Amino acid sequence: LTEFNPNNARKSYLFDNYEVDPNYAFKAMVSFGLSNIPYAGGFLSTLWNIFWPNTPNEPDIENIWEQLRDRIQDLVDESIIDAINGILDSKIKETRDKIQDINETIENFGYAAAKDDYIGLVTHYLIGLEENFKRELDGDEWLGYAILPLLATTVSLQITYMACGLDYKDEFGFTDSDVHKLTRNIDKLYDDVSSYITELAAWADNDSYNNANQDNVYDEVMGARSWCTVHGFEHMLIWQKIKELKKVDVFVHSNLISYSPAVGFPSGNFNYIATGTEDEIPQPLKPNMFGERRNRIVKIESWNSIEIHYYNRVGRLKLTYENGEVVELGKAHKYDEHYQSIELNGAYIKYVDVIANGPEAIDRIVFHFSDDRTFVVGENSGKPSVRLQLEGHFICGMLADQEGSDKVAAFSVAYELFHPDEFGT
Repeated sequence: LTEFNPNNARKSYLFDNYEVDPNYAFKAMVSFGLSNIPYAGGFLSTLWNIFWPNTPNEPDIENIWEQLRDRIQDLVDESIIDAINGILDSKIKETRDKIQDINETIENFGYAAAKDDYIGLVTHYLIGLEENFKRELDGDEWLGYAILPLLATTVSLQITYMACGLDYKDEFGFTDSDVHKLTRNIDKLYDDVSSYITELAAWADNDSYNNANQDNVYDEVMGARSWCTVHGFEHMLIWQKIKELKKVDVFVHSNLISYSPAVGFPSGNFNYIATGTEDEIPQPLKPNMFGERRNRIVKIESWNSIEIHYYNRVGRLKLTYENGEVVELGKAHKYDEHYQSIELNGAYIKYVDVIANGPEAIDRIVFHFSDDRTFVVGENSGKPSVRLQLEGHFICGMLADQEGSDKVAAFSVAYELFHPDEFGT
């Protein structure tokens, strides 16, 4: 759709090397089961403290929407950000305050006493609230993509607060009719928004590709995919469970995979993954399913490369998974050296730091694990490091290409949402 579009000047699908996810606690806490969270109170209070984080006395912390606004400002002009701020300072802030008021009534008078104000919350604040962050899906959907995280956050608020009325139906004193109206509102919102996000993601898959070149097609397409996963499908997975179970108190173990930008020199092998479908991305980048969860790396082995201009670089890597598979990243070369191995022993990879330098080398990769340990491959030949990290997510896969050489020339990682069932609360 070629027309007047004042937003396309800042179009970029690149995923930041260090990317944020202000919804990570929402995701992890709701997906654990709100009743399973140690030390937590009633669901409407737990959820309020997630959307509007606060610590008693002092720090005023940005709420989830505001944190997302800070990220989105790189994608859109000041006028879009002003419009966003307008909605946050009005519609969202008033909803914050209404919920706080309900929680006070719950605490001081009980759930039945709060019924009217809860019904008011749903009918005057929540229903329709998602429309503030939707656009027309007309083939010029960049702005819709950019504000997706705001939409997702909002739908997460609506669906969870609506569902609370189901869990607490007896406490509030709802009738079967009241119940059926809330259930219908969840159903309808879920069905509408899941379709919307699915279509948006498909448009973005194609638009990112259309505007890319060989040097950046991995970063563009995998970036589009990752943004839609983190700020769209990861929310949808939770909303779907709530729709299916007709309660807010649910258990969800996320198997969705997102992707870092690549480091290093352009790779045909990386591009082949980007230009194929997400369904067919294999190990080592994307972990297989292993029953109801993803296949875990249990061991990393590495070799440094042949010395190049006084420094050994990253030679190759080898992953071992819990299902027993052993996967090579790069093949062996005659002057590989400095063999190392590390057992994860139940820890996860929190982030990596990567240094690239000539000649078409990944100089050094540092893995940082959850149990404080580190694993260092290669050597710094005198360049800065780039961190690959996604807030609230751990590294579940990775990819290397030696590009016909004796050392790794391109490297990237993949992410998955933190799992308290696997790693603790």
